[PDB]
Amino acid sequence: PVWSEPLYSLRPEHARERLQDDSVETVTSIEQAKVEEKIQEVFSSYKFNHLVPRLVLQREKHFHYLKRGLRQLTDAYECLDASRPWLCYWILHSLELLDEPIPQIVATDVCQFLELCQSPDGGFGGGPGQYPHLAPTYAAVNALCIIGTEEAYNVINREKLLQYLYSLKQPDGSFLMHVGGEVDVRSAYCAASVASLTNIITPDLFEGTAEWIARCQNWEGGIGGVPGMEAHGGYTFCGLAALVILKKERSLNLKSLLQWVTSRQMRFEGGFQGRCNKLVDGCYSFWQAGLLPLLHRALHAQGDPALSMSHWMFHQQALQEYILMCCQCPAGGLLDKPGKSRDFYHTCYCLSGLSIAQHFGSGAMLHDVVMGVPENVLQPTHPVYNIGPDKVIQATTHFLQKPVPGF
Amino acid sequence: FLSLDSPTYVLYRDRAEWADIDPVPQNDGPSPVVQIIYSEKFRDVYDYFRAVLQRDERSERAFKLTRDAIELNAANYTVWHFRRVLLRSLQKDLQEEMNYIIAIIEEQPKNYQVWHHRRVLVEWLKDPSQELEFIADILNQDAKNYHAWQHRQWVIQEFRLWDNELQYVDQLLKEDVRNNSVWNQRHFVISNTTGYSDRAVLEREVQYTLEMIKLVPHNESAWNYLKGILQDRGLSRYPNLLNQLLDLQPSHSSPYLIAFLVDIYEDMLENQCDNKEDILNKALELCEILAKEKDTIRKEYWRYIGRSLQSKHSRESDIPASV
Ligand SMILES: CCCC[C@H]1CN(c2cccc(OC(F)(F)F)c2)C(=O)CN1Cc1cncn1Cc1ccc(Br)cc1
Ligand SMILES: CC(C)=CCC/C(C)=C/CC/C(C)=C/COP(=O)(O)OP(=O)(O)O
Ligand SMILES: [Zn+2]
Repeated sequence: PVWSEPLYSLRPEHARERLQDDSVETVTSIEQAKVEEKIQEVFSSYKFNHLVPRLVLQREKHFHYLKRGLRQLTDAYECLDASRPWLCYWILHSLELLDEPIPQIVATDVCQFLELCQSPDGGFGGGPGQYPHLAPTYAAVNALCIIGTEEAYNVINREKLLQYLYSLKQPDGSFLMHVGGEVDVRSAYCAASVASLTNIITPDLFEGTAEWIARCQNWEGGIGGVPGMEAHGGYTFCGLAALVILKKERSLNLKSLLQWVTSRQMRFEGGFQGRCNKLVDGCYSFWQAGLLPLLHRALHAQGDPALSMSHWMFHQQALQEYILMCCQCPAGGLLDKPGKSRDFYHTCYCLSGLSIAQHFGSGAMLHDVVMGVPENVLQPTHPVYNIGPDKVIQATTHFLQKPVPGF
Repeated sequence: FLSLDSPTYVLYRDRAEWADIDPVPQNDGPSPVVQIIYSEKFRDVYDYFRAVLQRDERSERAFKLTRDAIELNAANYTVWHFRRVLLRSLQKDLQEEMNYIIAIIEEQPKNYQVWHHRRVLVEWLKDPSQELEFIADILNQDAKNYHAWQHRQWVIQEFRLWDNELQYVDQLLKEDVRNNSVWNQRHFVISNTTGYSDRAVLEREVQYTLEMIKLVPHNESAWNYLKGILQDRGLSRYPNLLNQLLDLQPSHSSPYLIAFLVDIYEDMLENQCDNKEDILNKALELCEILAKEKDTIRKEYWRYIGRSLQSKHSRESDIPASV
């Protein structure tokens, strides 16, 4: 009807979803209310200005921001000087989602740079001359598969990369992030991602890894960084994505995990929190909502007959609403929440989540949902590697025509 | 010594005691990608760091240089590895190194390497005697700092420091009953000390959590805790719990109580309860109340649950097709 509001965040009922603090004020509730107050200004801004809402993804603005950062960053990024393959992966993957070609001159310069970040003893480091580390190693292998040229694939020293991985493997089944480093579930995801993309998985590489990851699922149904720690979206994506790679998702209690992640969507704001009783953040649009296609595929692999054949099990509309209305910066780039500044990290994962929420697919069943103008539609992303599905196929098909090192 | 923020700080290229060393520029290649336009101070420190690292110079001046490098980027794990090499080679006082790390964590506590380094010191010294109080200070400024709580769990478990943690837990729930890290810490302490299989502890914990729910009925952490400690034995193995929650329905209701009732029903149906079809209808009704009115953000979830329940617990579900 004509009194009907199509935007979920703007309906009158939606006011009822505001925080109920039971007249018990604590820091958690105060901080939650402050965000809901700021978000409500965003939602009401159309009404108060007497405009009709248009939800427009500022493609041209983000492209300019991405295109330039791929070449040069301000000293604001000194804090990421040991994460430069990450900057490569985030920017390349945002451009990919925005369906922006990667010039063959940019592709080869990236290849030359990650080559300089590669360690003579396997793995990649956060920059040239740095020691290797599983996190810049996962990012470099991803960025190299996004380029996906013959040149890009050959940067990877597969023989040494497998040597590096073995040197971090722990007896309880976990991995170190780097030599002398810490152990948490990020290393399991990082190791399995590069190892499966490049085809270097051996029969004993991940012995006991599935079992270690499962010990990280706690009483909440999510996954903590190490056994006993609070469940978090980033660790839970890492933990479940790693098991999907290892074909061991059934090690987890998938029901209590599904129940956990769907409760991390915020009834008012529409995006996701990283953990119970914390604040909404646009980057969990990927880390949390990305967990639902992985869950969908696992339960469908067990013949769960009740699965939807058209939607993920979260509020896809509400999440696109939050990203489009709240996480876009008018100069380009996306961001955490209104009032925070932009950065390539949130740019990558706000758009990765937007893409997840836009595209459902389980076999031949495809169904898209594009809030706002139809040009907002992004390229699909693969929910295990968060690189374009075409790039995963192209990379694995390439590396499967090599032998696993040592045969 | 000269602190990185000192007004009289001088660049390393201007220091006479560094004149023998040639700095090493970053090897970024002929046409760089993602090139950061470093400040003078930053590029200066890391040019000289690259040099000592390339030599493997295990000198006192190098040890002081890694302090400056760490303050400019405390996520540089390479600089941290070298600092630990120098700590052992130069035989540095590790309590003086602990005074350093308590300070660095104070100023940048949201970072992986600072906390890992503290853990290595504690293992080297085999001395946890400062940990619980220091962590308590970090938590007094951010009661939800993930690395702080991870570090606290390691110290407690590795040095068997369980004695006073449930009391610390109780203090922080008093301060913020919505602090989900504290509910998790509460489950950690019990899981490793008495366990929840002791019937008195479990009862005490359920009584405690209900008392909390009664006070802040929309606090989701108390609800998740209550489900977590009971879901392992099976929510239907506690017959009284259902009626007790229904007794909160009028004056303490939330979507969290509605959802718990669906959870009890789901498990009752999975355990072949009496009035099977009656229970299935109560559950299906709550799923639609939650999907349509009470918890609409999760409509795809509650609808999926309603289909799951119908799929395997309807009276027709066990019945052959030909019937
Ligand atoms: C422009 C800087 C972005 C900071 C962001 C990303 N970030 C990071 C740095 C290098 C690699 C990497 O890997 C990746 F991308 F996460 F996979 C992540 C950090 O360290 C801090 N973060 C702060 C943040 C923002 N929103 C939630 N948080 C908490 C958080 C904690 C740990 C992780 Br780990 C990820 C997130
Ligand atoms: C390498 C890889 C795949 C990484 C993904 C993992 C990821 C996003 C992890 C988050 C880990 C963490 C300490 C979060 C808490 O930060 P916070 O407390 O500052 O933020 P919060 O309040 O939102 O939890
Ligand atoms: Zn974020």
